[PDB]
Amino acid sequence: AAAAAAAAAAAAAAAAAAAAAAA
Amino acid sequence: AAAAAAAAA
Amino acid sequence: AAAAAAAAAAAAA
Repeated sequence: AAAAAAAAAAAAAAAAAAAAAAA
Repeated sequence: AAAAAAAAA
Repeated sequence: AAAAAAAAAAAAA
C-alpha cells in the first residue's frame, strides 16, 4: 500500500513538472 | 520533481 | 492502474 502511495506521489510530481515547462 | 516544485513556490 | 488514477485526477481538476 505504502509503495503504491509513493508511486502515486511520484506520478503527481512528474505531472507538475510538465505543466511548468508548458508555461 | 517534488523538490523542484518546492523551490518554485 | 496508477496511470488511470492520474487520468481520473486530471479529469476531476
